[PDB]
Amino acid sequence: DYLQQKRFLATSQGTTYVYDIPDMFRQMVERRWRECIEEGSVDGPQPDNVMTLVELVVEPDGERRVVEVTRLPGQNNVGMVAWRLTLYTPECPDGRDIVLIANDLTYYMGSFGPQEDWVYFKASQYARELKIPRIYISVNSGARIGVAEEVKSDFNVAWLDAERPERGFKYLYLTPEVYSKLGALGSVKTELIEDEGESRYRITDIIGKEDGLGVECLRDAGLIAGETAQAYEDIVTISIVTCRAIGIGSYIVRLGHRVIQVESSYIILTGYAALNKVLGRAVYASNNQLGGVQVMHHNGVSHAVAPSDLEAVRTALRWLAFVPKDKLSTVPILRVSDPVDRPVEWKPPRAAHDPRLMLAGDAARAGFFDVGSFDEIMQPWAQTVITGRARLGGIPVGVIAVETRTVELTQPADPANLDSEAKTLQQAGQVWFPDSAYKTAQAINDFSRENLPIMIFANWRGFSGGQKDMYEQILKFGAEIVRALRGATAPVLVYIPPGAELRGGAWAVVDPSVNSLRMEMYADPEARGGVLEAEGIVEVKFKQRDILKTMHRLDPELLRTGARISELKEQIKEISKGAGRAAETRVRELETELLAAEKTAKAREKELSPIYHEIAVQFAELHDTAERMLEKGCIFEIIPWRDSRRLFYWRLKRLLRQNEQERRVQAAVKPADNMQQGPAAATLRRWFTEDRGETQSHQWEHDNEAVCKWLEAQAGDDNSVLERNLRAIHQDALMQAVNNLVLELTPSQRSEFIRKLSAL
Amino acid sequence: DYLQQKRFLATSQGTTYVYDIPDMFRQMVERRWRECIEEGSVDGPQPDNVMTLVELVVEPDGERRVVEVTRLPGQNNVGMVAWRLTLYTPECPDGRDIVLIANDLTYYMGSFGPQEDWVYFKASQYARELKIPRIYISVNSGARIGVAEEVKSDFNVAWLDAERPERGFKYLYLTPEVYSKLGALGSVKTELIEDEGESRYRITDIIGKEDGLGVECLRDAGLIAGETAQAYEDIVTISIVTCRAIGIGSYIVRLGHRVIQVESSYIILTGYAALNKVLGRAVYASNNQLGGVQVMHHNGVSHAVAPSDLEAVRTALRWLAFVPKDKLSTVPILRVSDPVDRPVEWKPPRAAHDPRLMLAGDAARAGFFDVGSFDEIMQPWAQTVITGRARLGGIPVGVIAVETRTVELTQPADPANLDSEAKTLQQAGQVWFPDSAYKTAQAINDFSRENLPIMIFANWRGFSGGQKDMYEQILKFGAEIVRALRGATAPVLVYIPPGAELRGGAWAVVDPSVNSLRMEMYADPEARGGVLEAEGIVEVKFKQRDILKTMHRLDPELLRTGARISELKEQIKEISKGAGRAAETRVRELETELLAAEKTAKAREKELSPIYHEIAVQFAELHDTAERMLEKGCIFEIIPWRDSRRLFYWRLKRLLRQNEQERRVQAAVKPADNMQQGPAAATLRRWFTEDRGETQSHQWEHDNEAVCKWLEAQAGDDNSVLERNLRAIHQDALMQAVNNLVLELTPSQRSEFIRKLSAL
Repeated sequence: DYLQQKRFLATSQGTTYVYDIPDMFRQMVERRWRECIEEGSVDGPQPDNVMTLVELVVEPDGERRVVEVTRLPGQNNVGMVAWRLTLYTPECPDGRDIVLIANDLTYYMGSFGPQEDWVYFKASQYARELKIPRIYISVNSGARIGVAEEVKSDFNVAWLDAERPERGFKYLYLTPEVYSKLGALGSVKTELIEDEGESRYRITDIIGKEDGLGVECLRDAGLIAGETAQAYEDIVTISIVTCRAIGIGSYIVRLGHRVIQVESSYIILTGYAALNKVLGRAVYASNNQLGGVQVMHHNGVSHAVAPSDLEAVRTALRWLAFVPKDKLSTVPILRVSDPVDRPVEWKPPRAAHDPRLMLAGDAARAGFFDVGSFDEIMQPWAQTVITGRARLGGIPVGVIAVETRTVELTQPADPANLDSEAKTLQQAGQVWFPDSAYKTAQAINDFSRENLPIMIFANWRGFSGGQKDMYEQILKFGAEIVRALRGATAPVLVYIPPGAELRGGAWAVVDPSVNSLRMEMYADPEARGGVLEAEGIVEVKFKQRDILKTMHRLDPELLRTGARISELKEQIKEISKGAGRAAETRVRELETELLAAEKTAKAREKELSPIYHEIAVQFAELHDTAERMLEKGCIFEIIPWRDSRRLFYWRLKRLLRQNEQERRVQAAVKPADNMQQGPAAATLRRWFTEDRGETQSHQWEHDNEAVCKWLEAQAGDDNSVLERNLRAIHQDALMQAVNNLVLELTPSQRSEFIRKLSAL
Repeated sequence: DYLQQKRFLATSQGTTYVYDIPDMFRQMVERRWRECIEEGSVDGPQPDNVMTLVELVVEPDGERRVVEVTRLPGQNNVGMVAWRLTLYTPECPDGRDIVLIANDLTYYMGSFGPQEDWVYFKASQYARELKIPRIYISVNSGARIGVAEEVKSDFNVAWLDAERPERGFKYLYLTPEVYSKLGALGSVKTELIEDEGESRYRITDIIGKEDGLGVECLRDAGLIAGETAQAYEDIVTISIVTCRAIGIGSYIVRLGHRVIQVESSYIILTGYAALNKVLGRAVYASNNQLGGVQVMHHNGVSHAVAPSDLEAVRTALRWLAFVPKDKLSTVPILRVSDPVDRPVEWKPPRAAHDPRLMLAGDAARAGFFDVGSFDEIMQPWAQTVITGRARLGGIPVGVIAVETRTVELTQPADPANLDSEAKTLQQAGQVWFPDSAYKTAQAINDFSRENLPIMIFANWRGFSGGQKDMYEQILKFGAEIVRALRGATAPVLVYIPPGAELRGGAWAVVDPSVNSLRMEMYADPEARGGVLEAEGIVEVKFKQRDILKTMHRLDPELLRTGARISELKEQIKEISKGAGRAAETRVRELETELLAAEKTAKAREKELSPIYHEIAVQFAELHDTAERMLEKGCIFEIIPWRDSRRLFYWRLKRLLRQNEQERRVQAAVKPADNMQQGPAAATLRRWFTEDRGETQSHQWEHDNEAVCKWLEAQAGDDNSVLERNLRAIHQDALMQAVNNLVLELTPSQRSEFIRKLSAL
């Protein structure tokens, strides 16, 4: 046979056979080596063996423990196969372990039954307790459906009239000789009824000697769902869909939250035939309408799409290259193929542009990140926000940016409703919508679970606040970004690019004060920020009376006319009296000339309105500049666009090394005190001032290169200041802990403790 | 004055003045006493003082610490007032503390300036560090906007031509004598430019000597947002909106997650005039269209709506009556007014009905919960799922139920788009939709933060799987119920009512195996559950061949006709040969009568098709019953509907006592070992078997009443088994901890420890 029929069935339905899955990983690892050899991320020759596989088999009955074996392919007795893989990758050359779980389409169409479910449970438990990432490939038909067959070949029917069966039947019963066979196995729950002239066993309930018929599959489905949620919280989970995912398997896919879909796949819950039976007419013609690429890639369930299974393996290893090898380690930092001292020569223009060109480049005018390092995940969903992963100097970075072009969104028709039609929606550039805000929160959550540093490029003028968007819950998804930023496990760096604006509640969302431990903000010299735009501040705070006062203060003709009116009023006050009323007549003339004075001082106040309106707008715009943001303390430092790469590289590297040593200091003090981040940073600063001196102690804040090189120097040596002081601090913490717990003891136990431990 | 003008301004705009806010709580507490005296939940007379208020004032400059004072009303220098209130409620008669935060409309329209932000920050920190609930009242105009006024008074312009100002201006500048006055205060960043014949100071930037003008309010707004998110995770937060909530305040409202809205309120992000200025025409005529009750109560941001501020205070204290007084205490259990031994006489019918009637009653045929205890929160949003709070025997319970009637949903028109029209959508009864699933997840989260027991009434046939609901992210909101059930902090009891079905992936969502520590499942005798409905299992697993085999096995005419065809086949086999071919003539007649035999055995197989289809449907329906679910282990016990109240009361009380004593056992061991729930329950069972006996040890599982009375008996006495063994295990844990932390020490340090203890 040599596994030919299983391969034929899997290839005919469109799936790589399960025991041919690991070798694909091997090939892609080899390809990465060759590409890195062309780029210079690694320089060594490719190793002879790049993958070592050990198969995990669960014990059947004792305690269902996981036993690692090496055996020939094709010997499975259940519907999933799991391996542990050691991969010798360019980013991790010594070794790196993952756990791979895959279904079997040759075994009952990949259905979910209990013995299949315990394999997933124990493999995900193994991946969680070893803290290594998990990759699941889904080829499934859903939960297992079954009908008991020993009763099916033996049940009898109680008729109203035996001559005419078409009228109806009363109950389903078993004869006594059938019950003599089936009574021991516990397949039926029955009642002894003497109807007509014979003893009959009326079937009340049907049970099976076999398992997997009914709700016992759905009991372990919730076990998989809870374990997949727990694995999402505790490790990095990647899911691949190749042919189909029906029902509960789809939920496991969404409980992975990182989904790669082949172009011929579908992720559905209810099949199209059942929906046409419910709706009564042939509404749907395929399951690709319900759950294909054009639905799941455009709503955000499927992150990336791949043409084949091998390309999906390549995308999975690309995503795995960014994350650390386990939860106790630092992110994989490659070598510097692209110089960090190079200029960033693609400047973001004021007009509408493509933000991916400022991150990658346009075959000249090189951009921010490394050449070719950029990978974006949810492209056709919520295209206002661009979310992806890249590398800066070899350091993995999560990237969020804002498209400044209008987005046309086509909402397709619903074929269940005849009146429904497709619609075109125009979405503005720099505005969070419900989908864009939910995308941003999802991206921050997914980068926070993998401990990836996030750099956000901030260009927002606010939220959407129209009636349709207020009905579509903009407040909820706006709050989810605040919660996601609050649950950050990595440094977050917000940077305002040239020509970008950060206004309104968007500043309140992305401010460093949401999570002060993990967030910083920087701005370009040509960056604007404020509560409102300039026209709104002119409407609310610099109104018509101020404009007219400005005209009477700075216009020469209005000054001279006002002086004329004042002298006329003095001429009124001096000439109070006036034969009788002889001096009256000139007063009348003066009144007309005073009407020539107040008028034509109104013609100047209407001719000069737009120019002092532009003075108002300029005066409002001078409050929005970067130097006021630096002086008020809202931003940390002003970084130019041309020198952004080097400075952010050294700052990110300094924060990574500093956070690692702060975790070591908090680990050392654990018996005595629960130490926060600030005392740990102060302790490292005190060791820095002890090692260097009081003259060079300012460089802890200013120089981000000297601190990082100092940390990498002091971490290696065991005669260093840092390691010796960590050992001394740990011993003092042990002393304080033992002192407290011996003061908490009783006088009776204390004497036993002293005499037994002084007896030695 | 006696605060008359401030009350006039607040009452004219429609808001209760801030120093009249506490007294309302007083009145409502008094009302509750009278109502409870009529019901019998309390018996004692009403206390003389039911509320004690102490005002919290932040220090201005030293460390911004909270100082508690008692002073005359009307002396605020900031726009927020905060108090700590001791309330002597019927559920908590001894005392109960909350923290109340309220804005001031009389102080700059309730705007958010930095000092107000620090009052909110420090008051919420006080509420979190005392672990007591927080109530906030939102009367706000948003973030504070400002313009520097000295530069506004004294700026000058540089003209292209001074004779004609209308052509344009070059820059905004200051004269030297103005710069001599304003140089020391740091209001301008300028450059010395000699243009024309005079020295000029070209204003590059404008800064203010005052604060609150710009982005610093947006900086402290993120501080409020992060603290409000943290307070949502750590304590219970309730928010009330009375006149308006604009901008960041709205987000704080959503970060409370429990919202009471007055009928004249609005919760908006952008005003109507700004949206009409963007859209260019008069689209909106009010802010009630963007943020009123008809939007927020129908999308789910506003939980409850109240006609006035007094009724909102009543609703807030109603919600506060369910939750415990602090995070270290057990839920308030009132006295038994309605007897727990009464029958539940409103049976849920098979037809479409109102699920509120089985929970409350219909002025006869009393329902499940207490009479009048039911309070539902989100009524007009996602009306498939009914979510609320009630009381069982005095115990607070969170309630989730399923409406079995078709819901008409009216989607209103969008005034921005001219082609938009209103739509009517029909939603089925027993199906999770995106809004219904998101409502269920929100309800489980809000009940889990308050440590309230949840009882779920499970009647679902699955999820919605059409193309429109797949595009509207059904999987995303279906996974959130699994995550919310996984993050449960309280006992969860799922019960299938009579006449209810739990089918498909809904069972996988609400199974006990998602969170086995906190979830249980029970079912009525007349309850159905399965993977699919019976017709689908007939399509998949009882097809045409099995039906025809059943006809040939159980129908008499087919049995006789098959025997006839068999005998004619034997007559074919015997007559092989056949003057020549003399016996061939009977073979033709046999062929005709064999064709007459095979036909009319096909007429019987088409006449009998519907009746054996009903036999197939009945045989499939017999697998879905309750006793199969009990025998397979999926449900815990079968509980009838008439006796559900007593049994669920005693089980819930047993779990509530047992979890508290398990937490005491895990607290006792904590120096030595981190103990899970299972060893704690086993330890309590071993103490139970030690006290009672080896014979009466089954009652730990069967009799909940005996376990309740045993735990409540030995919680009080200090000579009991439980208290003595807790002290013994704590002392042994201390001894083991000291032994281990001495064995981790160095030899030189150990000798100093020995001599310092032996010196005593």
